[PDB]
Amino acid sequence: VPIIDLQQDHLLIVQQITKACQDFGLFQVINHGVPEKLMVEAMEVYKEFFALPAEEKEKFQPKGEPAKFELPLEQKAKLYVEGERRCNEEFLYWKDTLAHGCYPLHEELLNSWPEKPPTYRDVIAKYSVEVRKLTMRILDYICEGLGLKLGYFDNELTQIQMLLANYYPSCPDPSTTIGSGGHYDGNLITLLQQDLVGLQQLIVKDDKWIAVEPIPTAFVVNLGLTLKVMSNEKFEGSIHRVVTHPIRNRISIGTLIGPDYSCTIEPIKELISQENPPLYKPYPYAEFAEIYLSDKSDYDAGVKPYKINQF
Ligand SMILES: O=C(O)CCC(=O)C(=O)O
Ligand code: NA
Ligand code: NI
Ligand SMILES: [Sr+2]
Ligand SMILES: [Sr+2]
Repeated sequence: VPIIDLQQDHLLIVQQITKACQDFGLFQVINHGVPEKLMVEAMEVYKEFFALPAEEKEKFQPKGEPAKFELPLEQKAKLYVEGERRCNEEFLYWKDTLAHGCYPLHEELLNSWPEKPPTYRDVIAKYSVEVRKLTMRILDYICEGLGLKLGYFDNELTQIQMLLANYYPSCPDPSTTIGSGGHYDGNLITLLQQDLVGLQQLIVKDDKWIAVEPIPTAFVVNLGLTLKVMSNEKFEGSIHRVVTHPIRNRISIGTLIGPDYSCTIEPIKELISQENPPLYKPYPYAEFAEIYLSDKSDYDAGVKPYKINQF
């Protein structure tokens, strides 16, 4: 798993990011310019949030129950559950996610965010601005690696910025060791902050799941299915999963950037050529999203209906 220092020479960064995108669809970045103090404060906010009493968490349960990952995927803050498991043949546990949009930060959106812990809005608004800035920088390195003009993705293709704070209860003897099953992210690009082992990447060419080392001040970058399609498979998407920790409750902070639901997705036209014919026909992001969220029969079930020029 490449670890890319963003204070190296510009051209080296472009070259290393491009190779990682071609080879794996996942890499880590260090010396990335986001304040370490802000990364630590954001993790502390989520530790404090997930430790709040059940009565506080009811504020994020629409109509009194957790949300599910199904359309419409709203931007107002909600608690989501998934993946029920049995621990020690005794207690049930699940994967909890607090998720909300971040951009644009409309007053109506901000007022859906937690107000306890009391530093939530200040810390997480600052965090979201910094992580978006880093994401857009990485997308520009990707533009240069693909041969596209800088700023290609600075439009409706990055209109949605979802923050997903995941909480994985520990279990030493779980019904299943996987707390989050293997998936591609459906969006364009994701930045993930972690501080505890559990994230693994599927090396498809080697049919092997390998650890993504936790570096608490780094960001893990993983390319989503939308970028796999837009790059016409010149870049890989990342298939990744999370293993429940035996001892510690694990928290990760994901920033998932991607298109609006009114967007049409297709391979970037300027890169298509006679020897690089399009491998997907254009499709509505919202129709893709419905399939992506519903059909788990294959990792790329969401885009299978749109594949073309298959040989
Ligand atoms: O918890 C993690 O490290 C991964 C989270 C993830 O893959 C997701 O939310 O899409
Ligand atoms: Na625990
Ligand atoms: Ni993911
Ligand atoms: Sr409830
Ligand atoms: Sr092998």
